Amino acid sequence: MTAVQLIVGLGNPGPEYDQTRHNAGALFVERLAHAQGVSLVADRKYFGLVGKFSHQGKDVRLLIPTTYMNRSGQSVAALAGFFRIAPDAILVAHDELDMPPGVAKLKTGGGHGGHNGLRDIIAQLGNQNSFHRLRLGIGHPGHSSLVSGYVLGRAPRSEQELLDTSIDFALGVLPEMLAGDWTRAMQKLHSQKA
Repeated sequence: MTAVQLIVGLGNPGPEYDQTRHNAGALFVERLAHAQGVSLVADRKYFGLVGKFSHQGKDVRLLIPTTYMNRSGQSVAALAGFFRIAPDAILVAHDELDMPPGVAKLKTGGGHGGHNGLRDIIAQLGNQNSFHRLRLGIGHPGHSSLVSGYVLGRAPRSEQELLDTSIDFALGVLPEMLAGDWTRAMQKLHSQKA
């Protein structure tokens, strides 16, 4: 129905945060960009790294905000606003605590589930939570108090490997995601085991 025009990968900028769990979405987009031979240009006008490629007569943009996670909306709103991109033409890839490593799922609208990145985006878009999300599982520490230190940590090798597998499964369903066919995108994706 509605073709995706923007794909966002969430994460924190800087060496200190590079390769940490909270940067899954960014990793996804980065892998996507490479696979597509798309260059990510540093553009201060959108507060992040921007990329573009064509698909079916339309321009699809890739974005990795270089703001901190809790101010990512500024980045998204900035680009979506400049190109008049509707919230439902937007896919945001992010880390998901509620699913274990190696699992990736799609979802349309809903809560931010406590993810400060998502929360800012909903807010900045004028309380639009209409957009779709690619949820890349990273696991849960076990307790609410440990969550903050857990997402800013680098996962052991076994876990990073499962995440790598899930991102690969996700790229596998790109055709369907780019087209906006979420029902087929979900069926092919959601029946994949790590």
